Amino acid sequence: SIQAFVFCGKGSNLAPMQHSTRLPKALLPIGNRPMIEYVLDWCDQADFKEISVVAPVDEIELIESGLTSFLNSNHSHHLQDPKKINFISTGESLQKELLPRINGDFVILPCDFVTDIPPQVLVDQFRNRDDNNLAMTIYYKNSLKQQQFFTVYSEILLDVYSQRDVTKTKYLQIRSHLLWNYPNLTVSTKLLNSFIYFCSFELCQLLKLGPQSMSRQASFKDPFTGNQQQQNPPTTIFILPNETLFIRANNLNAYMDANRFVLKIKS
Amino acid sequence: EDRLQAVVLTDSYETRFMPLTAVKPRCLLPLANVPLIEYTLEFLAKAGVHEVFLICSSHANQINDYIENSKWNLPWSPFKITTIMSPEARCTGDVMRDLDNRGIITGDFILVSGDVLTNIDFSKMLEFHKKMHLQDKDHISTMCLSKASTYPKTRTIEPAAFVLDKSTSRCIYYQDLPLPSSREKTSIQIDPELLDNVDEFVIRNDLIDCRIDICTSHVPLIFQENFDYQSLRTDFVKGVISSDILGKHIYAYLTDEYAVRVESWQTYDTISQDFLGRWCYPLVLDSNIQDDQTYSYESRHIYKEKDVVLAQSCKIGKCTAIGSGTKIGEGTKIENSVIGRNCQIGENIRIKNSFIWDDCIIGNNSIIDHSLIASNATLGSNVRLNDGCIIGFNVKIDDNMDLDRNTKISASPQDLDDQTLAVSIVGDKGV
Amino acid sequence: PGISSVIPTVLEQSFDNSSLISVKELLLNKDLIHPSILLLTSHLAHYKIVGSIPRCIAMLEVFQIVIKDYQTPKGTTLSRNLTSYLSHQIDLLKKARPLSVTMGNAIRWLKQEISLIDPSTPDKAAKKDLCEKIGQFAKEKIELADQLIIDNASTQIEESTTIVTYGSSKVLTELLLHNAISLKKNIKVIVVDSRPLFEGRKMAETLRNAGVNVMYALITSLDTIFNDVDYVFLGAHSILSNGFLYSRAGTAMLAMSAKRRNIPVLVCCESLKFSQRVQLDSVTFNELADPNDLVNIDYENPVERRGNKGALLNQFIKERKFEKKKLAMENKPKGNKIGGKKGSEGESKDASNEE
Repeated sequence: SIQAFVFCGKGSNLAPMQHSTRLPKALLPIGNRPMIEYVLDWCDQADFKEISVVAPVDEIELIESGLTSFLNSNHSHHLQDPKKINFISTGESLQKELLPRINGDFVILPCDFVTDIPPQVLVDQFRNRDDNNLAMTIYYKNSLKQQQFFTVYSEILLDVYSQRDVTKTKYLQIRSHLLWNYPNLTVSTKLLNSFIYFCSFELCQLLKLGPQSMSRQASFKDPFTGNQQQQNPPTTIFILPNETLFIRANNLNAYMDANRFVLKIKS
Repeated sequence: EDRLQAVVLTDSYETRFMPLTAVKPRCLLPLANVPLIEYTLEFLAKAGVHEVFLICSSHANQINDYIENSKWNLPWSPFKITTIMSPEARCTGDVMRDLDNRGIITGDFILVSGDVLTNIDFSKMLEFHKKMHLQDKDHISTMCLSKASTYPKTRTIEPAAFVLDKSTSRCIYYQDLPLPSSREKTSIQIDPELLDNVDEFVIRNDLIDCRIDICTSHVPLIFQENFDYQSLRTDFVKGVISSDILGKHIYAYLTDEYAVRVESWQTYDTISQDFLGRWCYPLVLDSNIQDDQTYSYESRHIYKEKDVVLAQSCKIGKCTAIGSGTKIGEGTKIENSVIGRNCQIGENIRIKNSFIWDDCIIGNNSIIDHSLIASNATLGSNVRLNDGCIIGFNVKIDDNMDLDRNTKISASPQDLDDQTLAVSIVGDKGV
Repeated sequence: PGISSVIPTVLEQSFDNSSLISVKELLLNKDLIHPSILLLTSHLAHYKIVGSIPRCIAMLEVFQIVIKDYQTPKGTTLSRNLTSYLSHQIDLLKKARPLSVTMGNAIRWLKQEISLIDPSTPDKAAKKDLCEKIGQFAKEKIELADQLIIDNASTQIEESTTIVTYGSSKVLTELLLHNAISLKKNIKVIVVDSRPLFEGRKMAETLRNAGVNVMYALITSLDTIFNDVDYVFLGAHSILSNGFLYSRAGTAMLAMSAKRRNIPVLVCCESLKFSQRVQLDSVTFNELADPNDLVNIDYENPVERRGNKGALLNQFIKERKFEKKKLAMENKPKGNKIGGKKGSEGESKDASNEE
């Protein structure tokens, strides 16, 4: 039932390296070490035998050559390149395509990863607390602005609001039904999602019927609200996401922060 | 640090209690057979007040006479009471300007709206107020808050949502919501002027209002300057936050222990049930504060004063209190209910979750359930009552009378059904 | 293979009869163990609800899942590596939490069933009949037998009565729930609780959810609540050969008071609960747990305080030792309600020979 998924793509946010056909986003040295090495090291620690890797239309054998040569791997990886992806579809269309391969509960983790955290304890929390989703938040730099806002419950630990300030209006707006239930709420500014996602089996029933997901963040975890109307047919446990806070440095790399990760390693 | 003066906001939440406050004042009403003011005064004495101020206008003569009879007119008292007489019925802002014109406020003063019973030690509060005042110069007032009963699903009258700092504990927003009683509004709009100055935003609705304030000498000067502000919470706090004077701060204090302000009837009922229980550890009936009180604790939360008379083969319940000079007849069931001093009770009477104040006579064969009775009022024979049925002063209900849910009875001999005189609108009678 | 030795806190000068250690957070194990076992061991290590009765029911269901998931190898037969795999399960269960008596009778039943079925019948035809038999076995010995205890107690309890209880016993929760709903009596239920586990708190919560007149109390205050009380029900764990009541923590104290204050003690029990191991004092074989559960300062299980206590290893002799399973003295209880209806604890082993 348990299996891990590695999500590979191509970067458009970065300035210089990625535009070349020979070099992909998966194979990039940051601190004299390859990027996908840390993903393989994590999966080896978490104890997973069934790992399947998804790939875009570009780089069909370059990822397969990187997994075989140099890299410790010692695991059977299933690399596939679907043709429905158009870049303008990113990952949700990839998720809707491959669904009969998954037998039970699945873990989604992108290729753009830097990790310095214990892996097994995140898996154990997913297994014990008995819910659909779990996400991780990590602090921004402290050594010598409008970004994004998360809401966290603290006693069971849950997630409610994750929407950014890009298309957000002049005023901060909250709904009453979503506040009256779960009355205590903590809003985070410094804490950021490092793309760690845990998922259950019962997600397979809804992905084939109703296409609603976007960017694997905006309308991925947001369908959870048992509020106001309640109209979408549920799979039978209340649809509820989770969150856990961490101190150590482990975050995403997509923008200008990639140069700061090199400064973090060399110390 | 010593010398502290206090101002008490009375004549503030009148007619919020609908059938009462007709002849006698708001704060005269007993919680546990003892006036609401007495609780507040006990809180003042435990805090360490040297000078007391009171705001009386409506039924002011009865208040002044009660202070004359009080334990604080006597020379040994740590505080002396001086009453402020104002025009009949005015907002809190109008009284603030009146007091600033008179000019008695020195340094740090105290303001309490309504009557609050709490077991929370105030010495800690004063220290943390002073520590935060030494942090920066332009700092104003202090607010008290306590943790709610997990979910406030039964609490509808106080829907106050608070946005607070994790580091400095500064309030950001105040909002009222109709939500569960009236499903109409959902939206709450917040000002984005204080986003990166705070960073650690914490939004909570799970906090109970207290309306107890430690205030600086700035406050009465601001009230006279900005005379548009009528309220002290809804418009004032929000006005202070939203860049009226830049660099000015207001406190929000979190406390784990019990602190609930009285405002409504069903809130009053919960506080009273909390007092009968051992929620307020120091504030218990057996300790006796009014001096005339001679209450003694009995196991299973049963309170009895001295000179309690009871008939044989009678069953008493849980969380009950009975006053002094009280007589009870046979076949009586008293469960989760307060009965006042000098109250004569007939026979075959079943009481559950109800309320009876001082000097009340009840007729034989009557069932009373979750319903309140005021002082010097008599109940007849064959009386059946339901939940939330509040009966006014001196109301004589005659023999054979049935009243349904929420049937409020007037205390003055206006618009609502049932009055003070014999057979109250079951056959047209009443002035 | 597993983690063994190296234990928190002192070895202790007094009381060192049992193991005080074990795996909470999963690190270094065999990659063949069925995850439903791994879930139950992680459950029982920090469990708040279970107390003797429910532990076996879960253990049976987990076994039923394993057999349903079991596919017979082409080389090795059914009775080849199964019993070794089961021995690995029990050893992992032992590492997490010492087993109950009812668990032992289940294992003994299962090992009897392995020997009964010979490797000659087809695989899918075998396991289909096996799980059906286990289901019927669990129906009889637990669910139906429980219902028999219910009705036996129903005749015994008088109309409009006060009952004081202790623990988190499944049989008694259902007993009192039956009294409140089906029979409709004036049952005043008082619940007592200890420090390591808020078992009674959970019971009272569930009784409140039914809508019962519930008082909730502690061991410290008893000579006040008693002076009221009629029948006292105790959550059985195991009754031994002699007729000693091996049960949870604050049980014997209550048993003593009730014997002293006239109206006695009653115990509901299962026919699977009886053992043949015998003892006379609490020291003999105790279910010891780590003082990590006693670190917290009052109120709830997770509070996390910067309090007064914190050190155990570095402190020069500070044994904060608590026990879980105690022994009530023989004479003090009076009634036992089982599969075979009734019988005093003086009789005890009239079920073990009856089988």
